[PDB]
Amino acid sequence: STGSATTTPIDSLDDAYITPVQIGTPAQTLNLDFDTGSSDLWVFSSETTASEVDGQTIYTPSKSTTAKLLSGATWSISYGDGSSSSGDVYTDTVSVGGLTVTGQAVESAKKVSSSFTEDSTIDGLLGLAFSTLNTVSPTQQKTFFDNAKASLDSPVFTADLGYHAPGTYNFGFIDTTAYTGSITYTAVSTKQGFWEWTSTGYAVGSGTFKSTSIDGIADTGTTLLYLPATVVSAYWAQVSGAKSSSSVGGYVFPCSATLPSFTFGVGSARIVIPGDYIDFGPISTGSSSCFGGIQSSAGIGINIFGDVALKAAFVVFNGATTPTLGFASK
Repeated sequence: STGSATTTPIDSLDDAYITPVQIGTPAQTLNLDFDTGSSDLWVFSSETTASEVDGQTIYTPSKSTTAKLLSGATWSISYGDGSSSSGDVYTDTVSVGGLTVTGQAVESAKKVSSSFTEDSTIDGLLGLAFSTLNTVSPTQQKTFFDNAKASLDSPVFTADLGYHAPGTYNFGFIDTTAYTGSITYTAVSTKQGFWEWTSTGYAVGSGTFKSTSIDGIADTGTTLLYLPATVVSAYWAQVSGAKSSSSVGGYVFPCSATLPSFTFGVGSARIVIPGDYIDFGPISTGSSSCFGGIQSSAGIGINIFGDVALKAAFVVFNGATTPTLGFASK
């Protein structure tokens, strides 16, 4: 089997991407944030505290002939941006782009933090990290990908995120028309539950490539690219007027500045992030000061190849017995 679904930016900055997911019988379509940095599929629902629901589409398990309550099960998650959600657990039929999993754990939110409430466009998350990070208790549940794996033509999914445009999540096959050149594959560590890998270095604009190991995770659920402070300083030093602002919370630059590209290494291959991708617009409405798309990971505890990086590539998440990541230009 395979599946193919279009993923769409939630706003003009590519702050996140949403993908329609069919849940239950008859289908209830919710727009979920596919997150390769977490492992819970959770949704706004008929059970979510009413005051915490503001425009999202909710899952109503009582209207689904295939929903089943997982007795006694609870879940609770906290994300790196400090947002959180929690509730109880159903299993139901879940389809993504034509690919159907029966008995998928669908985590129903009883509570969500304000950032979720305030974001009307995201109806929940669908985690695609390794199932070891799933927060369901007393018994951890498997991700959509993990449940689908054995059925897939090939045990893979691919992320083809768009720059200010829609893109594609495919399951079970590699679309050889979706990228230029070849895919370079690189080893993954699952020790922390993430798609963790080691980049082979970076370049700033037309500068020479610096060979250096950068451990990090491929995370579709993070907006920006977070790298060591040394690397990030090297980049912004090449932008006239750029500075790190503690009040704003990161590197900012004159909106009229021309940004250099940023290259990261995948083995002996190179992915180039165009300068434009690194502009996340005014720090506040009407400002001539803009927020940078490359920021320091210092304080996060991990480097994160988020959407700014991933959208410059066609990315293969290879869930074979020994997992790997593949990157191609496109």
